[PDB]
Amino acid sequence: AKTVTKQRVESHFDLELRAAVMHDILDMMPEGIKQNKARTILQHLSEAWRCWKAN
Amino acid sequence: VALEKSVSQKVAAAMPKLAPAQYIRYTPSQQGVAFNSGAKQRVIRMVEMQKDPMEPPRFKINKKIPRGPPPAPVMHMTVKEQ
Amino acid sequence: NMLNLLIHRKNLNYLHLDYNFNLKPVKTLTTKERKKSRFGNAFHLCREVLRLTKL
Amino acid sequence: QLSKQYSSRDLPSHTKIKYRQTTQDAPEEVRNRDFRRELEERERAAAREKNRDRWDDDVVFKNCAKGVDDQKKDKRFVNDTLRSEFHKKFMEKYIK
Amino acid sequence: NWIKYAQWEESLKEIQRARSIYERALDVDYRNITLWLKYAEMEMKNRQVNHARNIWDRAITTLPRVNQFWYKYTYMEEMLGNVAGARQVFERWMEWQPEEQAWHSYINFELRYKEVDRART
RNA sequence: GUGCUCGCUUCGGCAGCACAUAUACUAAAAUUGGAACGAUACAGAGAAGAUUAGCAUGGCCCCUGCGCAAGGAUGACACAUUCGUGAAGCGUU
Ligand SMILES: [Mg+2]
Ligand SMILES: [Mg+2]
Ligand SMILES: [Mg+2]
Ligand SMILES: [Mg+2]
Repeated sequence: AKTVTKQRVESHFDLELRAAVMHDILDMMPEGIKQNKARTILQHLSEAWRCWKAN
Repeated sequence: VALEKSVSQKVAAAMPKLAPAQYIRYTPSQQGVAFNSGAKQRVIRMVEMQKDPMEPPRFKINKKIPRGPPPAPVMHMTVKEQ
Repeated sequence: NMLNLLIHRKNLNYLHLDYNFNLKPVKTLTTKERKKSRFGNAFHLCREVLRLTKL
Repeated sequence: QLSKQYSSRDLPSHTKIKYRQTTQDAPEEVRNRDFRRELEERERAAAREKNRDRWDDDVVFKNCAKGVDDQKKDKRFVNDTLRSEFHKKFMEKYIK
Repeated sequence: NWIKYAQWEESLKEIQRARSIYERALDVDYRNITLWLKYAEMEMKNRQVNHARNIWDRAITTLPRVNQFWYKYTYMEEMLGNVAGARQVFERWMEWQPEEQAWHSYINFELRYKEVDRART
């Protein structure tokens, strides 16, 4: 067991955001049936987040 | 009641004495009349061995072995959609 | 005797415990030896309490 | 195969369970209550309370500050992090 | 990765190992239909009729909706010559009230033999 | 072994009785096979061109640590052209 902590918080929040989106949407979006763009949809996520950081 | 029993065992760790002499009567499965002196049964007095209170944990538990493996039946696309 | 047995138990042959409970090292230590030889507060606390009683 | 290891956190604490009391709001009271009436009357009371509560001969410019009554920008809550009024205030304060 | 490993041991005719690989793969993901087809296929290639029979039964039991399993199962029995067996399978299959095509295949099955009364039924 | 039988009865022996009731990983041994982070030897730090700060994720990988703390190299580990077979099922000429 490991306890959330200051060193780990930013990593933690993004970890469980990637998981939040992954579970939600791949249990939400589907019918690709094979693998639906999980790597890709998440890359769209990080891309969008960078874009909003760059305005 | 059942849960409480279980809990007490777990809690035994947190709180670091047994005195029962208990007898048992045994029937073997070999028999044959020359196997014992010549008794269909034997009797054994079971005694719990006394543990040395300053004895450290004897042996090492850390070792790790991969999780073990039937699925219930499930019972539950257009080109354009694809 | 306890503390020497602990020391030996771990094969720390380059430490030396004297009779007034000062834990010293025999030789200048190698990096690896230094890692392995550290005791935590539990051992040192015990050692110092014993020192007090020996006084 | 249960380890003799321990930890500080694990030790006893709050071994007693605080059961709710009668004035705290034991389930007995709750079962008997007609909540709907209570909720209505409280609501009414709240409403009532609310009701009770409520020269220079020379210049470029004639008055700019005519009808400028603040506006409800701090009454609007906005679900948008960069256009919330809180964010504006923060941005105003900390950058030069 | 699972499949390639299974295939390699199959090629060396170490099929007991292969079986264990397939079972382990199934433990990971029992829903994967390619996996099951490769497993049953492997048994059939090595003439292990009864193993294959077991496997087919499992596949249709746990993933009844997969029509590929049913079509292959009946085909295998037909090839083996066991018309009765195939009929039994199809009767099980029909309990799931499947798809127009499945019913057609059952009827056609009957019509490869005279069995017109059966077909009509 | 101790005591007692107005025991046989001398002071020796013998008898009766009472009390007293099951130690111990027996070895002061013999054998049997994993580890030292020793030296030596070879080789030589993740991320992008380089130099580096790091938190993480996963567990037939651990170590230090009382620790649900923190460290161990971020501990290590993580390597644009253009189609057709073969079989089966279904409907049709
Ligand atoms: Mg750090
Ligand atoms: Mg560094
Ligand atoms: Mg670390
Ligand atoms: Mg790491």
